[PDB]
Amino acid sequence: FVCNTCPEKWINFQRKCYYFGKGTKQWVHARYACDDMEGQLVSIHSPEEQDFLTKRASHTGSWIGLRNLDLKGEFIWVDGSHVDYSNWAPGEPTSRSQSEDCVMMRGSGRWNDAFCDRKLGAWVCDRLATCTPP
Amino acid sequence: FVCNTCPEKWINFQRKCYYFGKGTKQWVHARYACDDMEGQLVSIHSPEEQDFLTKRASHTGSWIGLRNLDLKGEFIWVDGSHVDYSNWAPGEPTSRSQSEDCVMMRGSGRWNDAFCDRKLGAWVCDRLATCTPPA
Repeated sequence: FVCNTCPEKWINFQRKCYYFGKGTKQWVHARYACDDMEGQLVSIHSPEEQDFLTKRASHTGSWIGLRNLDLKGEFIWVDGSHVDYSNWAPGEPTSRSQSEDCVMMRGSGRWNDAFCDRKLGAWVCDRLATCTPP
Repeated sequence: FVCNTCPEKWINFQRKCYYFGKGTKQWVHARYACDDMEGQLVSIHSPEEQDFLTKRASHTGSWIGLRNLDLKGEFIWVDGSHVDYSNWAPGEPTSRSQSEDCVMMRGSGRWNDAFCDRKLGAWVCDRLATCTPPA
């Protein structure tokens, strides 16, 4: 199984597909937009994945699938994975809320916290690529 | 027999006639509107037919004659024909309904699923052109 097939308008990197969405959304609005396309807000687990994203990232900032929820007590991606790789901007993460912060990706690819009601013009989804039968 | 004759207010393409309706309608409202003009909600079976329609597609969306009834499983055109040609928008069909989904045509000509009770401002009917007897 080679797994590099992505739907129309999505872009492959490794075994995932990515969608670079545009339009003004608060974090959960973006979450729902990804859900509706059978994806999820992007999870980022390596510098090579980040570099792929940075090259294609909106200049005015994008939601990604990371949040710091007080119930978890740490940053967790939408898929439940924990932060291993990080690409925080200088001085980040800086909490906005003490209970519920969302994370955005700047045009530079660097991350910062935001209130989840922040309106951003872009958002990135991911999903698994489909596989070619052997 | 050459078949390119259409009734008043309809437009010929190939061996069919088309009516571009305007006015706010849910899918079955549009279905009935077409029936009442002795046509049916449009079926689309080639890139050339699609191109004809795209050039005339309402910018705010139009009902077409494709529907997924859980009881056939699949999308079927109103005339009973199956999908051979498709022009789904990216990511479509994405089922709206748990049971019965209707299809609309965007201004781009690409199709998307919708709840059948969505109100759209346009709809397209077709019928067969009548034929000139051999001379």
